[PDB]
Amino acid sequence: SKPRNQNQVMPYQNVPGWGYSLYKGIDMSVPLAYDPNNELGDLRDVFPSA
Amino acid sequence: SKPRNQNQVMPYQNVPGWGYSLYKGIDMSVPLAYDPNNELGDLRDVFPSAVDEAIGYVCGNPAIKHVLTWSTTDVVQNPISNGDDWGGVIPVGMPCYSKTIRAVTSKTEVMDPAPCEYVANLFSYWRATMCYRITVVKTAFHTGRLEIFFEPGSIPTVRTADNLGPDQTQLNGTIAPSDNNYKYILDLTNDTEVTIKVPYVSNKMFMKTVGIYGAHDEDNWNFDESFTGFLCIRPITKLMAPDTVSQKVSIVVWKWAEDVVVVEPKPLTSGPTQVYNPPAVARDLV
Amino acid sequence: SKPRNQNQVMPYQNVPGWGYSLYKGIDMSVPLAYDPNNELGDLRDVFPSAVDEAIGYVCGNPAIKHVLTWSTTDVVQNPISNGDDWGGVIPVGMPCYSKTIRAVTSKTEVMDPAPCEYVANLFSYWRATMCYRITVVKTAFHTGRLEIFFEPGSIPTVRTADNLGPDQTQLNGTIAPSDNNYKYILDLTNDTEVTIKVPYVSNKMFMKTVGIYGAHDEDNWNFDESFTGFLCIRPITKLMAPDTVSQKVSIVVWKWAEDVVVVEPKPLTSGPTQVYNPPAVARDLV
Amino acid sequence: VKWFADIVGGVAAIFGW
Amino acid sequence: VKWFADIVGGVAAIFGW
Amino acid sequence: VKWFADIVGGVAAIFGW
Amino acid sequence: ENTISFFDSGDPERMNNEALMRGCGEQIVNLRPLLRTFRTINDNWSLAANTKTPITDLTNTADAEGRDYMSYLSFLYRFYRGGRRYKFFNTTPLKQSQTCYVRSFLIPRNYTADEINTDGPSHITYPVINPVHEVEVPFYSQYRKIPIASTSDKGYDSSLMYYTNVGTQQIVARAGNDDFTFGWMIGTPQLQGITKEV
Amino acid sequence: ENTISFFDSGDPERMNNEALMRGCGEQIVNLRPLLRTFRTINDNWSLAANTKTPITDLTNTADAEGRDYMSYLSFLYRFYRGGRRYKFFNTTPLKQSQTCYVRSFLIPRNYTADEINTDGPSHITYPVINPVHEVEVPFYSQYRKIPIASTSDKGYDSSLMYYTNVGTQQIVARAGNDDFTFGWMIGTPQLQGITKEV
Amino acid sequence: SIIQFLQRPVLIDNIEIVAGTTADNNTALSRYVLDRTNPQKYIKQWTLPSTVLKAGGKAQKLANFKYLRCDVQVKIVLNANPFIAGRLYLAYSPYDDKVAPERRIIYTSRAGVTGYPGVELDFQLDNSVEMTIPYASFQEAYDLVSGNEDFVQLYLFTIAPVLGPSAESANSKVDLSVYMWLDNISLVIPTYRLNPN
Repeated sequence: SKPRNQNQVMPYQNVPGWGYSLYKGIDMSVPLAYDPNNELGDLRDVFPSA
Repeated sequence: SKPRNQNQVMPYQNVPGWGYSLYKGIDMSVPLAYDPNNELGDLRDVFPSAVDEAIGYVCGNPAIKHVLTWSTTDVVQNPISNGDDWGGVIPVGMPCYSKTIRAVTSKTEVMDPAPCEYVANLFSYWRATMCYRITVVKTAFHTGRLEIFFEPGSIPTVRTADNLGPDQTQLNGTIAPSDNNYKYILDLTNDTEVTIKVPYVSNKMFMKTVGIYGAHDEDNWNFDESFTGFLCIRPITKLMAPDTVSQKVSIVVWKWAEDVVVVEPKPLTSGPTQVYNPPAVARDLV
Repeated sequence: SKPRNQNQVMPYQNVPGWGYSLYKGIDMSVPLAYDPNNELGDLRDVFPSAVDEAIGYVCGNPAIKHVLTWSTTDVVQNPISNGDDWGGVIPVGMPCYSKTIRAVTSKTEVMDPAPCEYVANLFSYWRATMCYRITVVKTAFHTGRLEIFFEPGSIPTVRTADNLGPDQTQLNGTIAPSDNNYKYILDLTNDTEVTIKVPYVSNKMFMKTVGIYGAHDEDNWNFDESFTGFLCIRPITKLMAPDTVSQKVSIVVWKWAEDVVVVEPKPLTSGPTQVYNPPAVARDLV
Repeated sequence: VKWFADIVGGVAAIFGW
Repeated sequence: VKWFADIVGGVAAIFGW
Repeated sequence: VKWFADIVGGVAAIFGW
Repeated sequence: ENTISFFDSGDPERMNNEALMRGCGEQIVNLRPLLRTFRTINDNWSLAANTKTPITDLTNTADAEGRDYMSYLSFLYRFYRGGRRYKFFNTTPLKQSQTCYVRSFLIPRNYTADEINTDGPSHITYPVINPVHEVEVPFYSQYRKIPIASTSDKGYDSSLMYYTNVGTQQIVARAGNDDFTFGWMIGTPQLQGITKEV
Repeated sequence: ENTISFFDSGDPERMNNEALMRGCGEQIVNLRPLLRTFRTINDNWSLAANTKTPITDLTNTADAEGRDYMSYLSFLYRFYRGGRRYKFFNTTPLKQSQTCYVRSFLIPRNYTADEINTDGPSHITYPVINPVHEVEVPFYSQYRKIPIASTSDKGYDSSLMYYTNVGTQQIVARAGNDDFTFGWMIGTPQLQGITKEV
Repeated sequence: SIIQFLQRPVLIDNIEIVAGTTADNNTALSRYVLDRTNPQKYIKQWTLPSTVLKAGGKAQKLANFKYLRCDVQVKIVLNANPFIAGRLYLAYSPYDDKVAPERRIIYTSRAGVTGYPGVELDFQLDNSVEMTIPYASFQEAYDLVSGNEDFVQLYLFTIAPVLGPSAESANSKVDLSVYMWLDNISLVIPTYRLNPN
């Protein structure tokens, strides 16, 4: 009905940034709205650029 | 030969329990042996059960509530106040409805519950059909048509200053008769044993389980909400039995619920559960 | 028999929330029962709805804003100042535009919003088409050609020291006529009910939702930006009705938006939402 | 319907595991 | 296009789940 | 039956690994 | 019933569904999700020590101002069928050596914490280690639904019975459970805004 | 044996199995799962320092009041075949610089902690870092089952021998191990409730 | 044959309202409501469903019964002269008599009020209308022996006051008629306790 945890211990080095000067990675940041999936368009008619 | 970690940061809210009142999950607990896999057998020959610990097995277990003596002076269409304090009426529902007062004053309360009542005192709301075994103890001579009728909702009762009980005046064959009320007219010639099965019907889906707990003159409210209604026995005929034998018989009413279900464990009792521990001396306090 | 951990170190930034204002994610919360899987039904027979809580269901819900009385003295091509404080004009847009002042001085403000307006006060920007139900209350005798015309952008208005309202002089049949303006000439012989559908057009994609909030002589700015334009009724003909009956009729203008959408919840109101609680006494403060 | 899927399969959880 | 993929499939999230 | 499944397969755990 | 339309605008659900990818990362079409987003009601709620204090004693001067959505939207409707996740953050000056173990319980709504046996499900979090408390009180009433705010609620639903051991100041937030919606639709209230003494 | 039925009610296991999705997120059909849910018995249990204190010395004035389920239900039955997970939280004013290392051991039930070599399996948790202690004492007796509470238990089962190094106050909770049930079924006790001095 | 007496209409009140007046039959939905001393003046609050049962002689039927689940119907008949023109709004708000005033249909604006579920009503086009007010209770079913927890208030409200000739000499009045019955009926439980009211 309810077992124990046949798992291990997960090490953890408290380090908030682990990347704040590099250009790719899960940011651990927070967006201020409902959905974190607020991703915009591919710049169609947004301004005259290739 | 050795790379870095192309991983992310894993948030963590230090919270040891995250579930200590619920009934499934990795416990984060510790067993005191080598292997955490110490899991035992399926209860073969361990003790004589099919499955014991199935509310349908306990609420399907019968238990007397109170005996009622019916003498041949008790008049037709008037309930039986002889044999208990509940006038012969019986508030239907899983929660408990009886309690007396033990004194030195102190005046603590005491109950007399059955399993069907022993559980609901452990929870908050309830829903279940009930089953009442009615057994008359008599010879083949004691004869009389006995009427058992149901009435939904609150009751004409007497709101005592500390306890609670019924009102016998409002039940005569004129005030609340049993023609416009579900009925059963048991004969006592030879067919005696009965087992009434009452489904659950009420305006509100579930019902509380305090019943008579903390009930008295003023705070009778949850009681009026913790019982869909009540059965009420009322003789159709005065007990017919010659003086050659007893001029009174006895009735027994068991209790057990089927199709039962409950909702939440934290009971609505004013205070927690403090089971009565029969004291050292009759006077000694608790 | 027992190995070491050929694992890595898992970074961890202690942060309990990581989402408390957004609408999806593992909550790290706790339910107070056995099973966290207590999930209820799909609302069958729970209450009479198809789907109630669909902005198209509320912004598709109509609500009056103000009635306008049109007597046969009001002159052609001059709006109707009789029946409200908005001269017969109606700033189109989801946000609210009306507010009065309750006094002891204190001079708090009070509104009169509709759902189409009740929502946008909960958000920041907006985009939506509107739908105005125009119903004239009259007999089959009260006759007259009534013109309804749209004008985009700001308005000739009167910037009162505490409140805000329109300007009737700049709307005569000469200053801003309705030939070079979207138009509808409703006849009143027998065809009365109307439902104008205004799409959304403006130089800027969305529009704020303060409307008249904190609006007064000086700080009328967001108001001028929170409304794409305005409709303005102006009779083509003086109300034609004999003295045998009323020499004035009444007009009602509902409101509900279709194709609606919004952007961000934190509203641009100077302060938070403090709904008006009708006080104990007319004088008692809030 | 989740718990109503387990109560009908009589899975080993409800009985106390 | 993500949220525009869910709004078009009418997934059970947008409605409050 | 778990540990009774390993004790019968003579897995490499019971012997101290 | 003549209904006309202006501007011959193209498919409105062609510009907006386009004009959110230019302006709005999020594409909101429901309204219920608001009740899944915690936005605060109080900011101090200075509490007292070793006094189990219910929450109804707070959230009665909470559904009268609309400082959140779970109240502002209430007026629109009358009923509800779900649980109210209550998240509690700390701000108390706990620069001390004592051990705060703020504890939560379950109490029926409109019960006064004095007529209760405080047992059953619970929770305990330590602000010194975790300045939050994020219970998810479910809907354990016995009725299909419930009026939003009446005076006849002598146990028709469940509540919190927030307990503590110290004199504390808390931040609060409440949205609603994954199955928390409202019932009928009705009209709208009246709103007051800024006030200007004189 | 005539048994009748009223109300011609439809399938009861059609309304409830429906009338829990309207009222109850959870759908309880067993009873054993209660023994997997920790609900507390004590709330202070002020302990003493550097004195390994057994637990039976506590849980003897615990299975006499029913303040939990593992006792309230005991009366219903007589036997048991499983281990009792004991979770211990801290509330002590540890605003100090000392290092608490509350330690647990294993002792046979009804042994008094003085006639023991305190070795073997153990556990150590630090309240300053983790104000809990969540051991899962298994069932290492030598008998098929065990009477719930008799006086002949001179080592017929295992227990805790909770050890500490400081004067502490603890919260406690106990449910039972994943294989903790009861034996026979029997009747019911008598209950006392509220008392009214006069 | 057992219920259909319920599903058989009944006349509640025959109303009349005249031109020129300035009373409860007028003052159509004050744009604002600042004070509870000057709320929106109604016409006839019906605290359904009770007022239905206690009339039309249906109570004698509902006797010896306990629980009820019924959605009520309505039929408004109106007969005024062409020389009149006005508009009203009927609306129903459940528990409006058992809830804090800040939410009641009363102590609330015209916009919100007319936003309450109901219908408009003209004296020339929509001469007669109907409505289906559903089972608005929140419990298993409504009780009858109690007859105290009426779970709805049927508020009538006006939009435009009566309008007639300038002379308005006592012939510029109108007249109403309300009828009510019940649908989706359910009589379930017997008893002997009868609501004497």
